[PDB]
Amino acid sequence: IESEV
Amino acid sequence: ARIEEEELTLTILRLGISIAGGKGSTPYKGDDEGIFISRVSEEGPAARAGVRVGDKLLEVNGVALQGAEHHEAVEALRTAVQMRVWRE
Repeated sequence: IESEV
Repeated sequence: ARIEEEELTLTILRLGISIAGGKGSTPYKGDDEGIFISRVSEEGPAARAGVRVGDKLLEVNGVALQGAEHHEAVEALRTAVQMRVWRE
């Protein structure tokens, strides 16, 4: 899961 | 003559990164459920501050993310942010 930050 | 692994105290100043992993989600590396830096925009603040893809998020702004859930790692990172990471 690549979450944007 | 080489570096096998190291820990850094990199302080970014706005993030241009994409954290992955976290306990309870398919791990970024083969057997490490820890929070990882998966994508780093070349231009963004994290890039300039020394953050690289593959670094292991250990602590963010004094909060420890060593073995923490995904939203814990995101909540810690969503003006100025200092992160401490492990490399190779």
